[PDB]
Amino acid sequence: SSDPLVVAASIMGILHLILWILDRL
Amino acid sequence: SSDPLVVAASIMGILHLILWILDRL
Amino acid sequence: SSDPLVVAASIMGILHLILWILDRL
Amino acid sequence: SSDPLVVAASIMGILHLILWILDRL
Ligand SMILES: CCCCCCCCO[C@H]1O[C@@H](CO)[C@H](O)[C@H](O)[C@@H]1O
Ligand SMILES: CCCCCCCCO[C@H]1O[C@@H](CO)[C@H](O)[C@H](O)[C@@H]1O
Ligand SMILES: CCCCCCCCO[C@H]1O[C@@H](CO)[C@H](O)[C@H](O)[C@@H]1O
Ligand SMILES: [Cl-]
Repeated sequence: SSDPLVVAASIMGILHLILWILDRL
Repeated sequence: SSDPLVVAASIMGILHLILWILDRL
Repeated sequence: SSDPLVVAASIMGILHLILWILDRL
Repeated sequence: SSDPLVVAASIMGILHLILWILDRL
């Protein structure tokens, strides 16, 4: 499976997209 | 192999690049 | 080992972040 | 475990987030 550090960076990417979308709305 | 979440973040990233390329063309 | 989609996105992220850093200098 | 390029991209993503925060400070 993926390294915790990689998991953490992917979560950061996903949250950033969600925050950006919420801001645009 | 890779965690679902990490695969999903990668697909978002690839889509992000496609969209940017399309915008610039 | 990593999913091939994850390696490909990582390589794109690296190039992107490299360009970002050069500009920030 | 995760490929070296995947680990590297994740670290560079974390570096970017931190440079972005410090930039605003
Ligand atoms: C603690 C983990 C939360 C990470 C989510 C916040 C990431 C915000 O950081 C981002 O702000 C962007 C604005 O769209 C800028 O374009 C920057 O490139 C930066 O990466
Ligand atoms: C998960 C990592 C995938 C990385 C995909 C890169 C997303 C491309 O998108 C970015 O392209 C840059 C130039 O290439 C532009 O300066 C913009 O910041 C754009 O958002
Ligand atoms: C800019 C900072 C980037 C640092 C990148 C370090 C990533 C390497 O890290 C990798 O090294 C491998 C050696 O082949 C080990 O086998 C480990 O699996 C590890 O993932
Ligand atoms: Cl991985």
